[PDB]
Amino acid sequence: DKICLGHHAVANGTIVKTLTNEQEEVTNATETVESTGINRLCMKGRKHKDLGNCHPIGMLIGTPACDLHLTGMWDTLIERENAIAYCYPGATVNVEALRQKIMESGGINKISTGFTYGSSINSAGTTRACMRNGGNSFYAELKWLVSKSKGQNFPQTTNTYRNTDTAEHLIMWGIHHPSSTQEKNDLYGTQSISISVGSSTYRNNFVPVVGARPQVNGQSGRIDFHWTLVQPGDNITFSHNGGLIAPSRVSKLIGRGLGIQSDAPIDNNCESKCFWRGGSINTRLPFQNLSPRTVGQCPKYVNRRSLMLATGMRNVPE
Amino acid sequence: DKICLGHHAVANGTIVKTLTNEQEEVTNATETVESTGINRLCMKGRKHKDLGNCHPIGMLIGTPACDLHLTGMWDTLIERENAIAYCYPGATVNVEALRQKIMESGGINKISTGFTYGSSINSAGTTRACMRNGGNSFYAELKWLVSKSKGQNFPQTTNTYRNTDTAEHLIMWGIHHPSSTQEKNDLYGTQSISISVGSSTYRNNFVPVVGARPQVNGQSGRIDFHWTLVQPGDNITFSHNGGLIAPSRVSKLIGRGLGIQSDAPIDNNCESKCFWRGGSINTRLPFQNLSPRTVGQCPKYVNRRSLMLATGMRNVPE
Amino acid sequence: DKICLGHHAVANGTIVKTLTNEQEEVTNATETVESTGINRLCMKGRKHKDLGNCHPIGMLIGTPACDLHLTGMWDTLIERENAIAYCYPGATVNVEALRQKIMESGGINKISTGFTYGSSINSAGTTRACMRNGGNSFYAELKWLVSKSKGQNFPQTTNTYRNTDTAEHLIMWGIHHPSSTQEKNDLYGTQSISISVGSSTYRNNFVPVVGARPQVNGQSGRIDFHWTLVQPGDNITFSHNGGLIAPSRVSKLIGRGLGIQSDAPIDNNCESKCFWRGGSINTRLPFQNLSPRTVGQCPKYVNRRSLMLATGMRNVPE
Amino acid sequence: GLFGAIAGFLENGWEGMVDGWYGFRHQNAQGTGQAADYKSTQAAIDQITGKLNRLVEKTNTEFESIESEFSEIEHQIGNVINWTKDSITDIWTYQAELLVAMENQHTIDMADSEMLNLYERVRKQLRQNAEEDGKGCFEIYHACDDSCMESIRNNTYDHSQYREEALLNRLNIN
Amino acid sequence: GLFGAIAGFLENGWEGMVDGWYGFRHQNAQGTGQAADYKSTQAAIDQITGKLNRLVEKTNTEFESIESEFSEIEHQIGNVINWTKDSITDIWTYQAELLVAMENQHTIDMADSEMLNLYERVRKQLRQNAEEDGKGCFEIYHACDDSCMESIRNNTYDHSQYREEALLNRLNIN
Amino acid sequence: GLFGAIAGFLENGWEGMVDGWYGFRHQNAQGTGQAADYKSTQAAIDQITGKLNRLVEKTNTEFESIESEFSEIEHQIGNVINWTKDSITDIWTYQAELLVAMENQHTIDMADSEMLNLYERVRKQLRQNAEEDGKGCFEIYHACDDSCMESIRNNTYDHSQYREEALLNRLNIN
Ligand SMILES: *[C@@H]1O[C@H](CO)[C@@H](O[C@@H]2O[C@H](CO)[C@@H](O)[C@H](O)[C@H]2NC(C)=O)[C@H](O)[C@H]1NC(C)=O
Ligand SMILES: *[C@@H]1O[C@H](CO)[C@@H](O)[C@H](O)[C@H]1NC(C)=O
Ligand SMILES: *[C@@H]1O[C@H](CO)[C@@H](O)[C@H](O)[C@H]1NC(C)=O
Ligand SMILES: *[C@@H]1O[C@H](CO)[C@@H](O)[C@H](O)[C@H]1NC(C)=O
Ligand SMILES: *[C@@H]1O[C@H](CO)[C@@H](O)[C@H](O)[C@H]1NC(C)=O
Ligand SMILES: *[C@@H]1O[C@H](CO)[C@@H](O)[C@H](O)[C@H]1NC(C)=O
Ligand SMILES: *[C@@H]1O[C@H](CO)[C@@H](O)[C@H](O)[C@H]1NC(C)=O
Ligand SMILES: *[C@@H]1O[C@H](CO)[C@@H](O)[C@H](O)[C@H]1NC(C)=O
Repeated sequence: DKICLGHHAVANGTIVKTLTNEQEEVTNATETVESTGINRLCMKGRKHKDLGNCHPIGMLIGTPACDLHLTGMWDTLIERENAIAYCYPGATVNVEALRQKIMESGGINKISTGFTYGSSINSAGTTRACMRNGGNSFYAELKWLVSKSKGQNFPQTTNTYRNTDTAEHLIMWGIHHPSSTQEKNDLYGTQSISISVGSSTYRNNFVPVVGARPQVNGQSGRIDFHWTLVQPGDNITFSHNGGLIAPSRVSKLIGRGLGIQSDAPIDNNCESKCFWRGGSINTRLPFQNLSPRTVGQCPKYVNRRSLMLATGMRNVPE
Repeated sequence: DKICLGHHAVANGTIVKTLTNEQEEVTNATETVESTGINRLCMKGRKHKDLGNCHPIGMLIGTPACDLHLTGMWDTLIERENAIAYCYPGATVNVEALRQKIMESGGINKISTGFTYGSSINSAGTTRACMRNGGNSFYAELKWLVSKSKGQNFPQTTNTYRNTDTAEHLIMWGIHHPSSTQEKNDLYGTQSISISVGSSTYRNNFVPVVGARPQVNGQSGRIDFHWTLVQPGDNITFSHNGGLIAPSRVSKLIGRGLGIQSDAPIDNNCESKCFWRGGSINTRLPFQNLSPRTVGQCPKYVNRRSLMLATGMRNVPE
Repeated sequence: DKICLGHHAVANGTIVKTLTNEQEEVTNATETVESTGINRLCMKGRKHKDLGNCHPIGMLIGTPACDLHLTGMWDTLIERENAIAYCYPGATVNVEALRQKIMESGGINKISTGFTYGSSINSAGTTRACMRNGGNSFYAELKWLVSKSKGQNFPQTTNTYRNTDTAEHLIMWGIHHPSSTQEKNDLYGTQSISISVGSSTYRNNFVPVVGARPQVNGQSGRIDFHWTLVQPGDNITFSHNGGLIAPSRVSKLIGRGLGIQSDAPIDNNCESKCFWRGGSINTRLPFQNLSPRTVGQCPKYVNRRSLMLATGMRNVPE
Repeated sequence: GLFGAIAGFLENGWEGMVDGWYGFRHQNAQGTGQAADYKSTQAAIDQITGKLNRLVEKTNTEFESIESEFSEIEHQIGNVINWTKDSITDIWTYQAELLVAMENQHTIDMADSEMLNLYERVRKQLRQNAEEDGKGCFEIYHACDDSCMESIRNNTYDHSQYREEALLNRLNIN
Repeated sequence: GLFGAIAGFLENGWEGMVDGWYGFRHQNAQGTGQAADYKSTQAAIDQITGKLNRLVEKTNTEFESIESEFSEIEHQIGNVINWTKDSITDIWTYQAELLVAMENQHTIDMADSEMLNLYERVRKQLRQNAEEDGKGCFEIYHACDDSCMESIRNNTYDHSQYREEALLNRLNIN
Repeated sequence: GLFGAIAGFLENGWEGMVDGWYGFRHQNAQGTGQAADYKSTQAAIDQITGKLNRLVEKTNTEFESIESEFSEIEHQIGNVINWTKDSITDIWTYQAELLVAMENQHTIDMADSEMLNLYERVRKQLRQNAEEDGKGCFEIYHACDDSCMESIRNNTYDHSQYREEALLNRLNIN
């Protein structure tokens, strides 16, 4: 008469790693690395703004593509591929710093500068590069200033924006760089051209420069955009005689939001805290191998397909 | 007759975490994360310099607030909040890289440029923004060059600093940007203005720009500061005709030191090797949850209030 | 009668660290930190390029020291110390971005701009600083454009490079900065000089500046280098009237390669995958303490001389 | 193994035991039987469940993007970011690999431990009334009906009831 | 746990034993007694002391600041610093969490191991003169006065001295 | 250690045994012998080899340089790079130190475990024919000549062949 002690075994064992063995066989195991993502933007429970073909910079200068995104509130901003920032060709200085400021904001308010111009200034410069309602237009937050009379010298003019708020404001302006000495003379006169910007914390000078260059959207002219933050209670003064693309509105970035860059479709029926170019990730799991570029609260990225965690004893089959 | 084996227990058991259990009662335990700092800068054993209301950049140009910190040797440098670097309104190009050099040095030596100016030049330009001894002054290591005869063209001058030392030298100069054309013409004349700085490894050009801006410390004119390193054996040439704020002395950063940004009062009686904005951290523990911004040799920051290390066996009471 | 169980010991034990013991003695241990490197660049198995005294940037513009290296293919690229980029004294804007770009490529192709000039323009500028075969010369991929009529105005000219390839191209140009108003007038004329470069994505402007500077290679003049990427199908236009050092050839970086900065001799007989300033590293070991600066596939740098891994039981001798 | 039971002095596992992780097989005059042990099995399962909960706990740290997906990053700052992120990825896959490896060693060893702890429990139950067979079995030196076998599994077996008979049986004297 | 003793076959700990971590309780004609074991207590304590020393050994790396507290940081590089620091911080809290959980597991197991090593030491001293409770007690099959109990705790007890009397009592024969 | 054998109830190791990690010494009327046990030695040796395989496996990840050896780094970006690299170095030296300490602890403990497993398999082989002396020895209560000693080591000892004689010598009676 004998009584025996024993443990279970299974037919189909799983293979895990240990400190001493790379091919240890146990009764059961479970994955620690997430390999499956959701190819949709799970927006349930969050006020989001999908910018479609509007680039975040365009929200500040007011490109036609961004006409529905000039102001608003959100807790997550969605940028899409090939979004448009410029209708009239150009470039923003320190654009990546500026784009990131917007992408971590939670809303934009717009406030008027209040700028007025003398009788020798045409403040409604316009272009076929910024079409709006079947008619030539311009950036909605900026004003292309041109001599009212063709060929005539642009008047030395001064404009000062006061920040009377309790928060800092984002101010953008442009400088027009004409494609020909001809074009420059027609718009601003034959005089020497200079733009001077000064606040209590910022000062800089710009000069429109004539240059031949290829056509972009029908235009060989350029506008280079610049920006600064005006602190509350501070004034910022514009001193110019042609070439300034003046602001009619400044921006105030409100609160905090999550910036997502993806071309995945929005799904308002699922929740997620983790996003990337391909969509969302939702796991209990601590690691993932979907992408090293994520945003939000994500599992840590690892260079492994799989890392099995044993959940049973050594398998000794028979 | 019998003998029984056993282990101790305690009435006040603590809870710790193990690999398998989140709530394991043991006999004793000890914390591994420091939660307690000292709200003072423990400077015992260290030759230190409290800059007070003197800003590190001020040490180089010689702002009145930094009159006692123009030269020196230290192994720890203490910067305070709202420290003053500019008496006359201006900015420095690449100020953060420059501020960091100062904050990791063990001292400053000053050497004269040996710059001389003719009779047509008034090198003793002065301002009420930089008051010193109840009278208008200027940065102690700089000089505001100006036409001695009010309204006349500043002469075409050339100054050269020769580094004959065995180490590199920090040279700073300023460019004056007048608030108006009348002011400019007054100081430097009507001529076109250009400042050209050139060494063997450095060349740059500067043009003072007239512009309207708000008043700061009563002045609407600005002084933009610039700098470079002059290598030993090398000479650097200043070529100018008005608008140059010239260096009378040059800086040599000596050795190495610990830079501390803090508003905590100095205590020469306690000793430390870890500092943050709120003071010192004195711990044998490997982790701390005070600040993720520390300097010196510190416990690693963790996002945890408490991590108990079991120092006794499982507690099985009664 | 008795049978006894036991284990081996050795007289000369080895000391290792455990979770509880800092001085635990065991029968055998092995090192986990590699302390020994090879004093040579092990280039076996790799199609390498040793630049010698040719600096990576010299390859693009065509410094005489780089005549053997103007094009090529490689999977690894070796830069030496005190290498030569500039024969005529000057500097490149964004030099380190450009060098890194070259040092992670697998080859360079050179393609002609096909720039042609008027008879009024002498396009064969020459200098004593760029000696090529006992006779004055210039950068092989750049042309120093000069007025053929000494003292007469350089004509307003326009050159356009058209990228007809399916890949981006690297274009470099220079700006001459004369050391005297005399020299400036002799070479380009008495007119206001201006260079404007423009493409679909890039636009910039340059103005030759006259300044007093020390002599480098005898020259007190300077040449500043600038560069960009020209996208497929895009044209880039040079609008200039003097002082433009124009590109006769354009660069094209092919694929990927490893960039090494070492003054260590080349050994074509040993293999390696990890390199540093002092040579190569060939280990199975996971950690090293030779250098925190390595390139390639390397063991992780640790701050320890030795970390012994026990390979035997406790040593209990007698 | 560390405790020398599972994959040790125990020849193999029992595929027919799906009622638990640890168990008894007996043999007497009435025939054979098999039963799982709940206590020892739950000790092993609870510890594994505790490991899984620790694997599932999550950090609150939000991260913003520092690489534009849709626009060019300046080359030098791009290489630094590339270097940093790759350095950080290496730490994590190292950590994960270490995590799993260290955990699996401990799980395998503690399962062995629970098997040994049960065995030891039985050995001391029977005390002088049985002898170890060397392969996980106890040879019982008195008749043990299913009711008696149940008492051993149930931890109610009284050794004093069978001691006198068992001793005579072991010393081979009657 | 791992070794079956503490929170295992020993029902509970002893609050009365303020003398040491491990010890003896005895029962004879003179009554009851209690004593701590020095060697086994020191083995556990020395090991804990060792963990604390490794915990407290300090690395020598001095760090400069890369974030101004009192002036602005350029936005793009500031975001990189933020991303980096937050990543390094996540790594350290993970490591601190893992270190503590793992050390705690080992500290609890080794303490249980010292208990078991003392129990086994005593089991071997007595060999054939005593039998196991199953509860951490040895039933001694001869008379053991206070001196005899002391010889057991102090590891001097000769089993051959009491063997004859003991074997008679165990086999229940005169 | 954890398992009470090595630096435990065995006083010391044998320097004379260069044949293997674990083994036997014996005494009988015909003299003395020494022999290594191959199974227990290979068990320990295989686990060591596995540790060294996992240690050496290469997980890279090619890095480019972000620090020029031969030209200047802009100051701010260079401090950010230095900060990052030292932070990463601090993590790696921590992990390497912990890796080695934890692995070493495990190595010496499993080695102690394999010793104990051998001693345990011998105890069960001899069952009622031998008794433990407390120092890692089995005092055999019958004549065990050189071939009997060999059968114990080779795991071919049949306890039923010697039981009667041995029980006789242990009880002294019958
Ligand atoms: C509980 O454990 C702590 C540490 O784990 C013990 O405190 C230490 O006591 C020693 C003296 O033996 C001192 O040298 C240390 O400085 C103490 N460390 C700390 C952090 O306090 C404490 O004594 C233990 N308590 C009991 C009742 O044993
Ligand atoms: C802004 O302008 C107003 C009106 O000119 C003035 O009262 C105020 O002081 C200015 N603020 C600053 C900071 O200059
Ligand atoms: C109570 O227990 C704590 C551990 O939590 C210990 O540090 C303290 O000394 C104990 N005090 C008493 C009076 O038992
Ligand atoms: C600097 O000037 C001195 C004297 O004028 C001269 O001896 C020296 O060689 C010069 N150095 C350089 C680098 O031009
Ligand atoms: C480049 O120039 C060619 C020749 O005129 C022209 O056909 C082509 O469209 C130009 N490309 C761009 C992008 O302007
Ligand atoms: C950074 O890494 C990505 C992914 O491999 C690569 O596409 C990109 O070119 C890298 N950036 C730089 C500047 O090397
Ligand atoms: C970096 O983090 C700090 C602390 O959360 C925050 O105040 C700062 O604004 C952040 N910087 C950027 C550029 O997001
Ligand atoms: C970076 O570290 C190296 C090595 O200690 C040092 O030489 C260098 O000066 C550091 N860079 C900065 C900007 O401090």
